[PDB]
Amino acid sequence: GEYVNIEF
Amino acid sequence: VPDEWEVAREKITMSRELGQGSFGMVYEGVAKGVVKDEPETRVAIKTVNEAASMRERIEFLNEASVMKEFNCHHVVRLLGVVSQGQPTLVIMELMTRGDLKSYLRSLRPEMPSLSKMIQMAGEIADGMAYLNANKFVHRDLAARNCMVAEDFTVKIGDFGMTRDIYETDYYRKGGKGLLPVRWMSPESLKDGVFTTYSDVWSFGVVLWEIATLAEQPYQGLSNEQVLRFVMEGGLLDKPDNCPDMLLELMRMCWQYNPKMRPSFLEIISSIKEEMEPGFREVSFYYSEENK
Ligand SMILES: Nc1ncnc2c1ncn2[C@@H]1O[C@H](COP(=O)(O)OP(=O)(O)CP(=O)(O)O)[C@@H](O)[C@H]1O
Repeated sequence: GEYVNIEF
Repeated sequence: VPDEWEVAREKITMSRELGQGSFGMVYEGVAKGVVKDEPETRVAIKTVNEAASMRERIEFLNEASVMKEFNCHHVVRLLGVVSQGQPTLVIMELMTRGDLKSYLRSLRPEMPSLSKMIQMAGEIADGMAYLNANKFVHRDLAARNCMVAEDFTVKIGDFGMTRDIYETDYYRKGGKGLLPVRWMSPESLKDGVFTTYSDVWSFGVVLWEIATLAEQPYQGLSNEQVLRFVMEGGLLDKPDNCPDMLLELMRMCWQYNPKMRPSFLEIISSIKEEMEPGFREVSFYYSEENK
């Protein structure tokens, strides 16, 4: 998948 | 006065399906009176499932709204919106060759010349220069988001993550989100900050995709390793038999220090002599709006 979860 | 973007559903006809999209099926069709001095026009018709949620419908329409602001030869053009009745439709310039990633893959010996590659780089950079000049940061530049016209012209075509940066010159992502990690700059991966500089970083990745015929960036590395590899200073490899100008552009676009990266205008400037003749006539770069 090209869109991965990431949190800021 | 009337909404200049609204079009009567009757003036649009759907010839056939092109493929499933983010919010619904995309069709190829024809629309009447959407272009000046043009009776009917071939168009791409993006729809929203009549069962979609308000959340999805809002995102769908927001992308259309952002597109209403663009008028550039190297940016896929919005031609109209049908917001009355079902299903909700958005009609856009037809790009017969599909997305750039699929087009590049189709050229694989298993399943382009230096000049053709540089021409693509220039067109993409011109569309991005236009976007950045109007104070918009794309945030999701990748081959999958560029489209190819019948005559092979490449154009920026998906604006799902595009944000206005007129006021602050940057966009900071808050909380959680599904982001294009393998196309994001080191600073973006670190604190979710997006600038014209990070758009230039992604352009570098698109150049890599072009030279490798759409290989997966950082193939073999898990998303985790990518995050670490890039934030620590790592870079994608130098594609075999890649034109020197593209290797250099990549090197420039991938400067760890965003301030060391060139602007899209500087990028275009450096390769302008390699562009086809008609670039001067249709590009944002050579237009009077750019001064
Ligand atoms: N402007 C256009 N001209 C021609 N074909 C288009 C088009 N926009 C979309 N298509 C066709 O519809 C398909 C699905 O389009 P879409 O752009 O929604 O892809 P996608 O599902 O990757 C969306 P996203 O990138 O937002 O997730 C494309 O693969 C292409 O065949």
